[PDB]
Amino acid sequence: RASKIEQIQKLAKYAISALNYEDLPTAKDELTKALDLLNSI
Amino acid sequence: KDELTKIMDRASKIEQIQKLAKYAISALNYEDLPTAKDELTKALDLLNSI
Amino acid sequence: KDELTKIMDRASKIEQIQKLAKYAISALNYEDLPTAKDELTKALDLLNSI
Amino acid sequence: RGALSSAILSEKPNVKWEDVAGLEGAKEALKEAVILPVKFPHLFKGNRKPTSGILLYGPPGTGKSYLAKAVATEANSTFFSVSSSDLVSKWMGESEKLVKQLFAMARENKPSIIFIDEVDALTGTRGEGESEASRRIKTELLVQMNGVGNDSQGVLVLGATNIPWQLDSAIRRRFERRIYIPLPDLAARTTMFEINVGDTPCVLTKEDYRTLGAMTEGYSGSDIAVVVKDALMQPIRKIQSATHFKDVSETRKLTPCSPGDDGAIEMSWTDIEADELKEPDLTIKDFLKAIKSTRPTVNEDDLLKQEQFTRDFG
Amino acid sequence: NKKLRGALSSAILSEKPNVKWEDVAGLEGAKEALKEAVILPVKFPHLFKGNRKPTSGILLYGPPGTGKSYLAKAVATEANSTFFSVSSSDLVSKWMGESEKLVKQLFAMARENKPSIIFIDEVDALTGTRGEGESEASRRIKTELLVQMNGVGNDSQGVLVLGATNIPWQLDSAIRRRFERRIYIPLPDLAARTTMFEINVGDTPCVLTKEDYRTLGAMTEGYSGSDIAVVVKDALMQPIRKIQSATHFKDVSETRKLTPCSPGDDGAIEMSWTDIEADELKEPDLTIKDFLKAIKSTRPTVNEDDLLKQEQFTRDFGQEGN
Amino acid sequence: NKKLRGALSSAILSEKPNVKWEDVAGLEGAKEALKEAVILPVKFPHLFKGNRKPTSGILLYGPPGTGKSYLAKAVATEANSTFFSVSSSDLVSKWMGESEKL
Amino acid sequence: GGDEIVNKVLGGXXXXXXXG
Ligand SMILES: Nc1ncnc2c1ncn2[C@@H]1O[C@H](COP(=O)(O)OP(=O)(O)O)[C@@H](O)[C@H]1O
Ligand SMILES: Nc1ncnc2c1ncn2[C@@H]1O[C@H](COP(=O)(O)OP(=O)(O)O)[C@@H](O)[C@H]1O
Ligand SMILES: Nc1ncnc2c1ncn2[C@@H]1O[C@H](COP(=O)(O)OP(=O)(O)O)[C@@H](O)[C@H]1O
Ligand code: BEF
Ligand code: BEF
Ligand SMILES: [Mg+2]
Ligand SMILES: [Mg+2]
Ligand SMILES: [Mg+2]
Repeated sequence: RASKIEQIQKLAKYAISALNYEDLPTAKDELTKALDLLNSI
Repeated sequence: KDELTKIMDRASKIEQIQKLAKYAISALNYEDLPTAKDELTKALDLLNSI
Repeated sequence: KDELTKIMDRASKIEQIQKLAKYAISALNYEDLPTAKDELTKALDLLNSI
Repeated sequence: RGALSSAILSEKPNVKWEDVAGLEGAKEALKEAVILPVKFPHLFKGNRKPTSGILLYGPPGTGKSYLAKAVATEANSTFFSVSSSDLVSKWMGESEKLVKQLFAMARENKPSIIFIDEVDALTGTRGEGESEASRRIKTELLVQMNGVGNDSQGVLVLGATNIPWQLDSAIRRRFERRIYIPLPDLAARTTMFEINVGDTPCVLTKEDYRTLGAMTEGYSGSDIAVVVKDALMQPIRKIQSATHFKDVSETRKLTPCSPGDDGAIEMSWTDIEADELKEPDLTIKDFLKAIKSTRPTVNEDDLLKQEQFTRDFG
Repeated sequence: NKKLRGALSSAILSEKPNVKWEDVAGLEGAKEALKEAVILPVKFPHLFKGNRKPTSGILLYGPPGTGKSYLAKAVATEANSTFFSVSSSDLVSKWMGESEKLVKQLFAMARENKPSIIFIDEVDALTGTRGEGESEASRRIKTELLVQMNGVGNDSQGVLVLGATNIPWQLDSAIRRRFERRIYIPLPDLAARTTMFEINVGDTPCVLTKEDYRTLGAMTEGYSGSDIAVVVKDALMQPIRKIQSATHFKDVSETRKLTPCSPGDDGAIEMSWTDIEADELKEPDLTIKDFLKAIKSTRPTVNEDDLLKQEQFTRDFGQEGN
Repeated sequence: NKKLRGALSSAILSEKPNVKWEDVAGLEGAKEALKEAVILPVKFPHLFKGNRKPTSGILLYGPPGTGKSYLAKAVATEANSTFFSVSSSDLVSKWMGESEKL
Repeated sequence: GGDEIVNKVLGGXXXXXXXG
């Protein structure tokens, strides 16, 4: 539960960090692996 | 000027996507799934709008 | 918000009951039975309104 | 006396004539007024007398003290950079003796040049101000600026003022040359960006500098300098956003990349020693972000008051 | 010449007020700008070489009671450098010329003790746009401030001029040109208010949770940081009023740890709290009712017109401080 | 110290202009109130002991030229006490923070 | 002469330097 919610933040961070290179690919993915998981909650 | 409008316009959208993600994170810190599932979304849709 | 309205609303009534009792006491200090028998009452009725 | 050993500078700040972007008329006027009496001394005798008073004004932060630094660099002369701190004392009479010995030392050290920054600190228009420290100092400066026959060869007074309409009319008439320093145009903006970037590696081109100068509409020199400073500081912030470092090519020159790549070594940034961090390169997006961040420091009331002053005393 | 330095040596504080970066709730952009202003040129000196120079002036402005002096305390704590805290009483003198020689000696000491930080609280008192004020003090102090900030033959390199003011529009245009970083410190948002409540409550034993702190931050709509501090102070003083204006105590669970309760219980001893000696004291714990009463009692201070003036100043010449 | 007392010593009048209570016509209540509030604590100080205190300020208002300054002259005549006649020119000064000290 | 002390006046400010 708590670990799962944290793993979203961990993702959404990487995603942010990724845009800092304009890397849309990584972003659109991590921002997604994250969202799906917030629905898995 | 127009090429500048283009790079700044996309740069602005990217900043907004990152802002929404930061807000989403901040939201989970209260377990507020509602806000989260929304901002993490308004953000994603926008990364596709890019 | 609504649970807050509930706890604050009852807390507010309790404050008013205590105020009326304090006024009643203050009144007897002049032997004013009239005021007293009234405030001590407006108060009691309200503790039943709780 | 010996307390005037701080008014002269011996540092000579390296600001050449090419560093001053734009201001061609002011640059050539200062150039002839500091060079031609030293270059051709036979040209100035009798009727064709050199310029003895130069005044610079305009919006705040346009290049007045920068032009003074350029004159102090490429003048080869004694620079007297003194202000109102070294002219007023606690006693009476010493405030006049300071200006007297200042002009005496400037005449003894010919050829010299006196630069008074913010000359409105000495000209309070003597409405109801301090008498012994305002009016006597103003009359002493008026009778020591009478070197149209005394100091024909030697000293030259300067002036830099942000608010020139609050100035004494006597010293305004004594300053014969009053040059208006305006906001820089597009070519001056582009060469100012080229100077402020300098030897820093970049991918910016002449078209990129031209569209940067077209984006900076109404900006000033200090605003251009702090925009260049923000664009220089942006790769340090990108290194501070440490995620998925990646080595490029000598002796482990690391560089952060996008999250998810080939060889994305996920580590920190403070664990690596110095002189092996290949920093990212200057794009145009960090410059546009610095433009969106930094605001112009000048307003429209100062511009219309400057226009009124130059149309009243051009 | 030495009496000026002896008078100015009282402006270098050595008390070190323990305010860390985790004590400040919010203001991440202002904290990052202050970090890249002071922490970087002393920790990593191999980056600021050549045409790259650090910041040489930061103007903090906003509504009254938002945390400008708190960020100044945090910079003075975590700077590990010389901190100059001057004001209008340390520069204006009775004599003539001393009012500028003090500023010259202050900037000389700041350049002699580099890296040093000059913090001038309420810069609007010294810089009054030199249009109508007192001729001598206004003109001489403003021109000497400009000359000591950049000038020509000074070369202020390594010093930082911090400034905190509530009136940013009444500054001189040349002073606004000197301050190259206009950072707007706004009223705190919801997450900043919840973290400020979590900081200000501290290690006091309470039944409050994260949802309770979230509801408190949602309740405080438009409050400032000092207002959050005083409602925390009122809610913390509320058990003292509970132990004062109540009778019929009761020993709970320890050398008579007695607690005020309702009149009539298992041992409702009717006595006074003044007769009770120390260390047999079990005060009632904090709830959400005490903080709700503190919110209902204490009113916000900042109006809704100064916010419009600060918003106009941001849209004119200002950045954002998040 | 000496400057303020030297400037305020001129406010005390010692000429004692002879205007008696019979030189004012009418104003019976004002005459009685001023008479008690200036005469009784000076003449019989044992009547005001503890709970009873005299009047500590009297305002005499009305139309201009009705005998207000004449009544003040009568009080200054038969007061048998120190009379301070101040005005705007004796309190207001040119310097900053000098009128309050005066 | 001696020192020159700056004072303050009121208008409706200035520096009336009354020395010693
Ligand atoms: N003509 C110019 N060429 C290059 N930089 C300039 C020019 N004008 C202004 N600047 C920039 O703006 C600053 C303003 O000049 P400075 O001498 O510091 O102050 P001021 O113009 O107010 O006397 C310069 O130091 C420089 O950073
Ligand atoms: N943003 C904030 N973060 C943490 N504490 C704050 C904040 N704002 C206010 N406070 C608290 O309230 C007090 C008032 O803030 P303060 O630094 O005095 O503001 P100012 O600069 O307006 O004088 C602080 O000393 C601190 O105890
Ligand atoms: N009731 C009165 N008895 C005697 N004289 C009076 C009376 N009322 C007015 N006067 C005369 O009128 C003049 C006005 O007195 P004054 O009190 O100075 O007026 P005001 O103070 O209103 O200017 C005095 O010179 C006084 O002689
Ligand atoms: F125009 Be600058 F500030 F001298
Ligand atoms: F009251 Be604070 F200095 F904004
Ligand atoms: Mg200048
Ligand atoms: Mg403050
Ligand atoms: Mg009268």
